[PDB]
Amino acid sequence: RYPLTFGW
Amino acid sequence: MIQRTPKIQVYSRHPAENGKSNFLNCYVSGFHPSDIEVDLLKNGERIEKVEHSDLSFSKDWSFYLLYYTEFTPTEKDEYACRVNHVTLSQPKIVKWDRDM
Amino acid sequence: DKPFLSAWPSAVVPRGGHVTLRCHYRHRFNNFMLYKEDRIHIPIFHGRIFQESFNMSPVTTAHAGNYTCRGSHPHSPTGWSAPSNPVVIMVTGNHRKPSLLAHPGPLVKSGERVILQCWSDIMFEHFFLHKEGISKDPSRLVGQIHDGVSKANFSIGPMMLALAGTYRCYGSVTHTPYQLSAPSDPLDIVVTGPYEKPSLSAQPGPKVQAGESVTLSCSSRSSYDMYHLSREGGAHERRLPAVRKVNRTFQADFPLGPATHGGTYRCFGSFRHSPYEWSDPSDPLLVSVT
Amino acid sequence: GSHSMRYFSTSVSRPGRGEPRFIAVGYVDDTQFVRFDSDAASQRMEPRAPWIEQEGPEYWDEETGKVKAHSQTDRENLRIALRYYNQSEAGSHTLQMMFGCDVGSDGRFLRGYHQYAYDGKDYIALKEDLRSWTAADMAAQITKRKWEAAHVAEQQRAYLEGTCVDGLRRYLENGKETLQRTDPPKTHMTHHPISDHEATLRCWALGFYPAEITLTWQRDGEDQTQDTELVETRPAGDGTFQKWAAVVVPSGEEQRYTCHVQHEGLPKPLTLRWEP
Ligand SMILES: *[C@@H]1O[C@H](CO)[C@@H](O)[C@H](O)[C@H]1NC(C)=O
Ligand SMILES: *[C@@H]1O[C@H](CO)[C@@H](O)[C@H](O)[C@H]1NC(C)=O
Ligand SMILES: *[C@@H]1O[C@H](CO)[C@@H](O)[C@H](O)[C@H]1NC(C)=O
Repeated sequence: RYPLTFGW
Repeated sequence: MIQRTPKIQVYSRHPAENGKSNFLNCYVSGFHPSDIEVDLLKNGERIEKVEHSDLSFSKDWSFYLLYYTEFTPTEKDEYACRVNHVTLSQPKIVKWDRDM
Repeated sequence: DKPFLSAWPSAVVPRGGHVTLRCHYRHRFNNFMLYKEDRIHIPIFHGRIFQESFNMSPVTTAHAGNYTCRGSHPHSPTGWSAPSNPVVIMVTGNHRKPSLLAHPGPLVKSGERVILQCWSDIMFEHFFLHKEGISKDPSRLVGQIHDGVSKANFSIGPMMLALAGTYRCYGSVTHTPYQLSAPSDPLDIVVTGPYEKPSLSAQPGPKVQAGESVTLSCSSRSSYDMYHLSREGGAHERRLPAVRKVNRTFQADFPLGPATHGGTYRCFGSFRHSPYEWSDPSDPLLVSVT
Repeated sequence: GSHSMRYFSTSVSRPGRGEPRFIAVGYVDDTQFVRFDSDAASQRMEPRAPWIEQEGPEYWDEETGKVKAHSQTDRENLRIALRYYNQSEAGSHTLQMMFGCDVGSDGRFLRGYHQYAYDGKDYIALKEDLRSWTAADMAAQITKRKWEAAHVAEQQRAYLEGTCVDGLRRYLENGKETLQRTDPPKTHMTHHPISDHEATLRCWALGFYPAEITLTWQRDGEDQTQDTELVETRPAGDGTFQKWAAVVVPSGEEQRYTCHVQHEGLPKPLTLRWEP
């Protein structure tokens, strides 16, 4: 399952 | 900027046996950045019918790619892989040594 | 196969400015010809081949158009490539600027929506909304006519960082669609969250007498680089750099001067090099004036 | 016994050569099972292994949503990195993300990973407790300060312990016959004369899964680990792997050297001797 991603 | 030149391996999927079908592989790895041009050659001519794996990388972040095509080896048909990268001034040609 | 057409530094260019079209094909910005889409299959400029780039400077209204390029392909059946991706050159500064305002406001919770309305007493056929700095073509809407004003509602959302920034909008009359108005006054759109809220306090405190001056202090345990103070309903927006205090709390002290009257205030934390994403709002604080 | 799931994603800027490109790929052990290509026509997470082709549309709908979200987040991240490093908008740059998990054959969590690189060197990484970040330079500590204020580690730790190790368990069951099989390496040896006093013994391992394998040469029973040449394990193309190791031997001393092959598919390690 593909994760959440967050901004730098 | 980090720039790694590709390691080149060209080889057959199965033990090469002349007149019987096989796949010719060219495995480029350990390079950065990711933009790269790989060609498989039969007697120095760019072979059509070439597929490649999806771009991935190893734990050191360097990329790797498999380029492959279906071929039938013969006694003096001579195969090679031609690779170009930002770290190479001219394309690098590694020949397929059947008998390595 | 097919070249990549690009405009530098942007396809939305003011009249008198400069823009450069480059047609990257076969690992080079090699020689190419250009095609506007009214004449798809014969090149503009009577077949002119461009050596490197096409620098249009200064930009005129004649440069406005929808372009495709073909790159030179010597060892090929026909001497040239397939058409490239299209690029629309939009020349601004040809009409009076319209108005741009956000509904309900320019501060948008993450994941929510906001309406950007452009209107004008000039009767435009199309309105264009454009965020500054991005090379995606501006969004076009048809201008609705209502009691002598042309207007259009742009829906922005659900809110993400890639959508925050400075927006301007433009108008075009019916027969020069690539000739755009002067840009409206810019409108900053800010996404709030999900960074933890700062705390907002007043010194001496929230009740002040008329003529007396109070200061508001924003504070957080998280290392915000700036703080933004917003009066509710007002356009009174300021920003102050955060300061590390004696514990590692980060703080900024906003003075308000002599209190003519006071409203409610909220404060947001923002980080360095990312000015359009703020923290969640502080708890509201009402300043009463006697 | 142990098993792992990993997602590798690459975002590349290329000003004047194309729009930013995002490629993501999913692996269970040494077997790829999904891919996403921002420049492909599909615009969807695609199956790349037979055992996951049978997930429901809601699976593909949901994975596509979050991988497209990732592909758009990391393309804004390229723009932010230019500001962090005061870099020209004209150069091309790379952003890499690695994420995944390990489980033992007991079935539950051993380790999770969530790390980033910028232009091929470490940027930020979630450390082993899944509660804090390691920032490689001053730019990544801005990202760390942001991610602390947003309570990101808490969310990624929950995903890791939950959705991720239990998706891994489902994949291991759905494809255990291919993922939990072990094909042993077929072996042989070649002999090449370098010189009048010099010879190259090469030992081959072909057709094995998984990719982990040990090739050791021994002369009269102790290792020559700095004298043997080892090549990188390469994919055969059919899901198996190949590798070889080579010694440079004084001519007439082939008798001395033995090659030793260990692999999970082998009941016992192989020790192989050369003859003309
Ligand atoms: C530009 O031309 C292409 C075809 O050449 C067309 O598909 C596209 O819609 C045009 N763009 C505008 C803004 O008219
Ligand atoms: C556009 O947005 C405004 C403000 O939210 C609203 O009053 C109006 O009904 C919307 N629609 C039109 C067609 O103006
Ligand atoms: C930390 O110290 C500062 C001194 O500048 C003080 O204003 C603040 O109240 C302290 N932190 C808390 C949580 O009170």
